[PDB]
Amino acid sequence: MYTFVVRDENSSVYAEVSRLLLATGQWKRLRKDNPRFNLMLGERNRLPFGRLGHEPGLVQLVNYYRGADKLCRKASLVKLIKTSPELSESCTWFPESYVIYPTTDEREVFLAAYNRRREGREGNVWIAKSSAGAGILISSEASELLDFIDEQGQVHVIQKYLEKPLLLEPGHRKFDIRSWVLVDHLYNIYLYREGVLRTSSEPYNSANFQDKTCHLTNHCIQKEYSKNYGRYEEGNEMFFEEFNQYLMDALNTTLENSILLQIKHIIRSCLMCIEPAISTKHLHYQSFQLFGFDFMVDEELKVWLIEVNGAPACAQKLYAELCQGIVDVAISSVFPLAPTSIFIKLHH
Amino acid sequence: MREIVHIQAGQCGNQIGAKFWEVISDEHGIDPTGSYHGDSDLQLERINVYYNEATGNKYVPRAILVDLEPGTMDSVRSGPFGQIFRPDNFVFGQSGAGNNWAKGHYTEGAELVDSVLDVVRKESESCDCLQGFQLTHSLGGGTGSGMGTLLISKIREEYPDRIMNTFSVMPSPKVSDTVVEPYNATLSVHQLVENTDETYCIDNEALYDICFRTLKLTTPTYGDLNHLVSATMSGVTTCLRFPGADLRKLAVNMVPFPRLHFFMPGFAPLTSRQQYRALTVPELTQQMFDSKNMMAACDPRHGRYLTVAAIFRGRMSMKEVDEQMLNVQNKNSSYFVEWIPNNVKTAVCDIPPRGLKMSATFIGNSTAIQELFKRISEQFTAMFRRKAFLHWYTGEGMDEMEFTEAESNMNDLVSEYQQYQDA
Amino acid sequence: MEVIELNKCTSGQSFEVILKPPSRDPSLEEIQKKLEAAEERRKYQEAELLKHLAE
Amino acid sequence: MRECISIHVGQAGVQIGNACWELYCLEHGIQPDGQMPSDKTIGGGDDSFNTFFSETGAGKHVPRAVFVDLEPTVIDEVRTGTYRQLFHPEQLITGKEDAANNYARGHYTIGKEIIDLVLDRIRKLADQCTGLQGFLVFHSFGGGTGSGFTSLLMERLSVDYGKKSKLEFSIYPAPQVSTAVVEPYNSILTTHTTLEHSDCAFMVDNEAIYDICRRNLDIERPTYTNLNRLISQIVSSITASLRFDGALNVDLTEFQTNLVPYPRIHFPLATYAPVISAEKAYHEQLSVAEITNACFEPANQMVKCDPRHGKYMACCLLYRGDVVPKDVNAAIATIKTKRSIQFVDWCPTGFKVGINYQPPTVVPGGDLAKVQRAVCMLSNTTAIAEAWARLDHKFDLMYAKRAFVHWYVGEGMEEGEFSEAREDMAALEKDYEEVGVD
Ligand SMILES: CCNC(=O)N1CCc2cc3c(c(OC)c2[C@@H]1[C@H]1OCc2c1ccc(OC)c2OC)OCO3
Ligand SMILES: Nc1nc2c(ncn2[C@@H]2O[C@H](COP(=O)(O)OP(=O)(O)OP(=O)(O)O)[C@@H](O)[C@H]2O)c(=O)[nH]1
Ligand SMILES: Nc1ncnc2c1ncn2[C@@H]1O[C@H](COP(=O)(O)OP(=O)(O)CP(=O)(O)O)[C@@H](O)[C@H]1O
Ligand SMILES: Nc1nc2c(ncn2[C@@H]2O[C@H](COP(=O)(O)OP(=O)(O)O)[C@@H](O)[C@H]2O)c(=O)[nH]1
Ligand SMILES: [Ca+2]
Ligand SMILES: [Ca+2]
Ligand SMILES: [Ca+2]
Ligand SMILES: [Mg+2]
Ligand SMILES: [Mg+2]
Ligand SMILES: [Mg+2]
Repeated sequence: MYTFVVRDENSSVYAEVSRLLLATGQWKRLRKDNPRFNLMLGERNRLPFGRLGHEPGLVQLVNYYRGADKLCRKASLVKLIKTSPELSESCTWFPESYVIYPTTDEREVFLAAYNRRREGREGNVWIAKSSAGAGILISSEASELLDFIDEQGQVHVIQKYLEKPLLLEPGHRKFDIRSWVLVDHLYNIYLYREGVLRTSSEPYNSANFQDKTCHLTNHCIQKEYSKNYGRYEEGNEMFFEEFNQYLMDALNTTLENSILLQIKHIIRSCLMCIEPAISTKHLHYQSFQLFGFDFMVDEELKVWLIEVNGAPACAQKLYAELCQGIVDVAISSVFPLAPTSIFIKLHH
Repeated sequence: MREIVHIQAGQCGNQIGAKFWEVISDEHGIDPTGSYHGDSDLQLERINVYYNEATGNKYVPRAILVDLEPGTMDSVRSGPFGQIFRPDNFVFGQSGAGNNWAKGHYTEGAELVDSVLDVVRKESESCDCLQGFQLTHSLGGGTGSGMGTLLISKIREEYPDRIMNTFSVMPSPKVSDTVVEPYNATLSVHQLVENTDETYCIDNEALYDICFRTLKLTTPTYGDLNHLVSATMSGVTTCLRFPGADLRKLAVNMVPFPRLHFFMPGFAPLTSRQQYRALTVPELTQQMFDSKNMMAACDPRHGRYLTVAAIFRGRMSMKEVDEQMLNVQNKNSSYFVEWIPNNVKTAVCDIPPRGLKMSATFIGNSTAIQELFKRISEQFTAMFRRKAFLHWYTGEGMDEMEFTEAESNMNDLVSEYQQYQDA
Repeated sequence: MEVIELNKCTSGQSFEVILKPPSRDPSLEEIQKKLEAAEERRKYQEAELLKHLAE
Repeated sequence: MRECISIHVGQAGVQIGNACWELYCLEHGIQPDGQMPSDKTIGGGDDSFNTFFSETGAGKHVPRAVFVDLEPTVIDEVRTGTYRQLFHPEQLITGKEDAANNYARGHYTIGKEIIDLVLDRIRKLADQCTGLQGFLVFHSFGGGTGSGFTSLLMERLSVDYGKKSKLEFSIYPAPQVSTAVVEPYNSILTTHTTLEHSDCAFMVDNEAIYDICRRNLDIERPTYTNLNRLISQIVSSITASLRFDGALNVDLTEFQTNLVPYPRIHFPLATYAPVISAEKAYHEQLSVAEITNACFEPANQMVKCDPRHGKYMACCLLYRGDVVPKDVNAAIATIKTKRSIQFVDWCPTGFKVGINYQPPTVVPGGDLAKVQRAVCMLSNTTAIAEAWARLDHKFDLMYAKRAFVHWYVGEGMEEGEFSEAREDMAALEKDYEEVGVD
């Protein structure tokens, strides 16, 4: 019998994992404060890693990599890419970004590169993001961008906006590619076979950045500010099968060749970079974690990384399959119970 | 030397005490004449915990035998090891106590208690470093129950910084001598609540059920019941009698709240006379925690373990002992309160008891023990609501108020257990 | 990565390597007070016990 | 030359002391009878080993040590042990009734009766010192004597020897070899009362020593003897600089200077390598790079924790055996390019290195194999606060119910001291986080 605890009731992914574990009859759920557990589904904030692996006779496993926040925070992610030799400041798959502190700070470097673009006639549109979310500004002038950051009061990043995105037809609209990646206790990198494209239903309008219903593709912005929400695809969610068929009929290519090779390369690069800092190979407890990578594709079929989510959700149609995959490769691999794999192992 | 002074009072106390000294005298190699004839110096390592060394290298138990009638002690003096006891330590009257707590505590017992304290003081004075006292008695009678608890009160007054430990046999209607046992037991439990540090609760119905259901004894006798008790007493005193471990450190780790110091003892194996089959460490561990091996007739699954002490005896794998002990509490962690980390402690002893290659003794401080005090309380109230049989006690100077108070004290003890079974 | 303050002897040597530059105890009486205070609380508890046993 | 006096308190302190002084004798060529043929100066001398050993006119080298336990059973083993000749009766102090795993009993009830006697026996050793550096105090956190009496002695030592330095070797409690349920209480009570009186303290988690013995020595169920021999090797490599010629950590003051920039954060993490089983016939001798790389593996630390998720304030590398500076810097270079070694901003990123050419000595018949080179790393990293977090959590679980508190109040302690000690540990935990996290 295996025992586990649940410390994040807001997790939709691991609420299903808990249901699957109980449904096997060989796992028993305990109280959130009982220390005699094999598996912890820890909380998102201040997970007590220091108290794991000190229970005699218990192999303990947790569903988060201590230190992976460096990759899953927009500010620290930029710092990681700019300061890591593996991911040089000149890596071609990450947009030019700068960390701007409202009140170590790159506000001056951003202005310098802005003036280089302002001097020439090259596109000089930038976007400002932060950790609040749920606070985004797309402007052509640096003054307006830096002013909004000082008024918010949080660490932000100024990143070059993709003025030339790939547009799905019919619609002439932007989109986003979420990829789910699972890293097990052995630091194997598994890319979920199924991705999801979060598409905008409004036609991409380059003239007006004020109307962020076509520029921002977040599901929340579409289901509240989009008149054409759900017109082209159910819930503005296009899956790989359709997107692949589209790329063939329109651009005479496959999803694997034009995009998926860059995605796997990016995933491998980011995760291999931090492996020495977060690996639990010789550690007294073990970790695995599910990540959400967000990619943008431009009109030249070039993939760009925009964000990495450490506590991501899943697509409704894919919850069952993915969560079962988590139990198979991440949990049952350490705690065996009594091949058409849904994952692609990114070797390294 | 951390000497322990042993006291056995009344019929039950002296019969189980006699068996206890017969059992551990064999383990330490002492014969019925007090002469040592063992083969391992491990037998004499801490022999001074229970035995004094007399002239000629004789070993005399540090035991005081007390009773208000001579009958049971005469049979002890004529028993197997009756001669190893110092004759001066037989203190007895002639009137008896008539299964009457008042007679033991207030009248007949009061007249004799000073004589007993004289012997206790003589045994204590010749102790290099007295740990405390160990009392064997029943709670259903008059002498062990009433005079036993009077002795404990007088001993605490004269030795307030010493540990007081009792083996207390709880009455049961299934193994009953008189209808007044619930009265005597209820009056005693309050004395124990206030004046002992550790009390092993031995329920006579549990002992009966074990002799009948498990040992396949169609007609259990008191002798059969006492076989289980002596085997249990040997187990719970192993850590005191062999290198490893004193009464205060036991209390410190077993008693998180002063009043909740009533332990459920258990023993394994207990086999019907199949007695040659070897027992693996997993089997010992499962049986030791099994309700059928408990001596308090309480269902552990009806409460939670505040603390647990375990003792494994014999040549076995300590690695496998730790593994199985971790397995028990890792698989049933809901029955161990989470607000006392690592509340299960295990000891090992290479010397196995006579007749067994391996044995396991269990000491649990469980909140399920409240079921025992609740049984007594119900039986008490059923008679007290009609004042039945009270005249035996008012005739000795007691009044009804003292029974009402004993009743309330018992129900408070039950409530105190209930607050931690949910906390 | 500079080695500084190298000191050598017959038993061994020691040195320092820099990879990067940087960016009232209680008195004897006060202790006796605490010890004696704890003993008084200890004598008060025993006197109460003995008084309770006297009742 | 300046003398150091070692004090061993409680069972853990005493038994660890016996293992260390056994090892010291083997290292310095001192036979069990106290004779030292290599010492050509008879009856005196100011050599490095005289920091720990005085000398009689007959040529006996007597440890500058005091053993103190509230019960006699453990110290009586020293009186009859192999090195009984080494010590004289005045050095061994035993009580009658131990602290029953109760801090209050060791600190107040029982400690009050014996503290004056211990201090007087210490004064005797101090009176034969031309210049005393300070004291080395060995004790457990969890025991009643090791916790309660040690904190009392540390307070009085500060009064009588205000200028002298005090270092600790502390045994952190692990349930796999634990002896009491209330050890979290005693640990936090004694840390709170000893914090201001200790200049530098080396914590050793029995859990780590236990697993190192099972993993590297192939011991299924390690005993105290196994644990103490390994601990004494680590203590030996920490104190070698005081007992041999050298220029690094030559006096107790230098430990504080090199390892403790902020006084409250004075708990350096010790990491040791290699630990090789003596039952292994064939063994490939490890290199300078390999043993140095092993100093950054949590599996070799005296306290399990992850320094990758903290920050360093200082780092010392203490080598014993065939090691030359060239190999050390070569190994450090490559390790810095593969390890997460983050120093606080207000500290230089570097390593103080000490090399003693004499390889580690192993007790004949012990479990540790002879090796050509070994290293002990002393790094002051915030990651060691994980041990405080673990300990404070167990404390919070019990004290929220007041479990076992009556045992301490019954000995004269007030319930308020529980909360005061916990509040001090709370401030300690936040100091580490303020130093190591962004
Ligand atoms: C040196 C003693 N070592 C030791 O392992 N034990 C554990 C088992 C045990 C069993 C006994 C016994 C004991 O004491 C004489 C002990 C002692 C004692 O002391 C610590 C301790 C004890 C008991 C329970 C504990 O926790 C619930 C505990 O806490 C760690 O007498 C009656 O049967
Ligand atoms: N490493 C190691 N730990 C020990 C040793 N002896 C005891 N311990 C640990 O110390 C703690 C118990 O404290 P002790 O030193 O035994 O108790 P004490 O200091 O003698 O105080 P008392 O309560 O009076 O007996 C437990 O956590 C033990 O695991 C030892 O020899 N080596
Ligand atoms: N550098 C860039 N270039 C072009 N478009 C960008 C961009 N950064 C962000 N966007 C657009 O803005 C949207 C919001 O960006 P981002 O992914 O940072 O927010 P978010 O944290 O809400 C996504 P999630 O809900 O997955 O965490 C993206 O979906 C993308 O369409
Ligand atoms: N286990 C056991 N219980 C006994 C024995 N003798 C009496 N009892 C129980 O003890 C109670 C009677 O008390 P008893 O010791 O005979 O009275 P006392 O002499 O006045 O102390 C009843 O509950 C009996 O069941 C015995 O030998 N063994
Ligand atoms: Ca009379
Ligand atoms: Ca000399
Ligand atoms: Ca000082
Ligand atoms: Mg996000
Ligand atoms: Mg009778
Ligand atoms: Mg001790």
